[PDB]
Amino acid sequence: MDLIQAAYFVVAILFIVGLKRMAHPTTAKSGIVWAGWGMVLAVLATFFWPGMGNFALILLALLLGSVVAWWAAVRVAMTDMPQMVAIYNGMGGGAAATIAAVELLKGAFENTGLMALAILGGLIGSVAFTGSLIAFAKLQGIMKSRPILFPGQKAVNALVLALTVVIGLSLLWNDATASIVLFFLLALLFGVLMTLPIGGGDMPVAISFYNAFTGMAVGFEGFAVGNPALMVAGTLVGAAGTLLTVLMARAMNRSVWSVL
Amino acid sequence: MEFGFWSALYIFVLTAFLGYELITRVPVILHTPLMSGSNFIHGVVVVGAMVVLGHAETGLEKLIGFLGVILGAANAAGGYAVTVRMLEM
Repeated sequence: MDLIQAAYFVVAILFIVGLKRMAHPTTAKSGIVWAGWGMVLAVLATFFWPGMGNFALILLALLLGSVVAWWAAVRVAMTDMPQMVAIYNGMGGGAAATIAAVELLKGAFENTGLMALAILGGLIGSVAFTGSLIAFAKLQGIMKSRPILFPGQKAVNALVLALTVVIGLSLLWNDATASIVLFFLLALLFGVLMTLPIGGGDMPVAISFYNAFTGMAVGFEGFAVGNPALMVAGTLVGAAGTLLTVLMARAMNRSVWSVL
Repeated sequence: MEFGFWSALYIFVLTAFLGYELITRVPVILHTPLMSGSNFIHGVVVVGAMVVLGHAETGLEKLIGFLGVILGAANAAGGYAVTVRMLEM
């Protein structure tokens, strides 16, 4: 029994109710406020993490990220919400990957299952990372898009995915830096690759998909490192994100797979 | 933090059911704000990144720790702002 545990315990409940309240119109505006408290409490509680160096740089990072992000949110017009969501989601993904990357580079994983979850988180985040950045650029005009097809893409994609998974699993015996660089480059490549064939109107669904993905990404890292705030909220959002992705596809007459 | 394999497996599955169920009956009008709100909640990665950075020994480690804390923070902060705006309905 300790206080960061207590802190995260409340944090969970706070995320669960928030989401649930966001679930119904009559309670919705109520929702994020509830979540906001979770967010705050989780951030502030973790400053106490024992033996935590680099306090200066933590703060610079928090500040650069939050305020440009926050600023971008208010300055931007109301029809650019979708790419706004994409991009923040993107970051969420990357955030996931960095956890995975640093924890592997240190090498010290004394459990192969834990290590697998690290890697799995790693894979999914990066895919969402670049996936969501291509999402943004597409709706945003800077990549301007309708489905970027070419005759045998289905195979090269699945092949790249295959390779990624191979180099990935390789880390579990032999975790050499060369491999670690390769893994991420290949994942990052797949997020890009797998997004390309996706048309303009479909994007919402894709975003929900990659949202569900980042959710799982965060959860995996959580189980892996041993962090209850990640575990719960990650898996809460992966699940909800999954069902929600379905419902949006099924609302456009389309079917997810039709979308990808 | 010690969680046993089984304790974690139960935690994983239970929250997965919960997550799914909360979204069952949700009006069309609420999809995307809800998609935005969940997007926000994963921003809790930032906490995961912070703990990584604070434990980073080598210069390489420090550098990709810094980077992800930005990504984390943008996710929560940008998450929060957009969802509040979207919740003007």
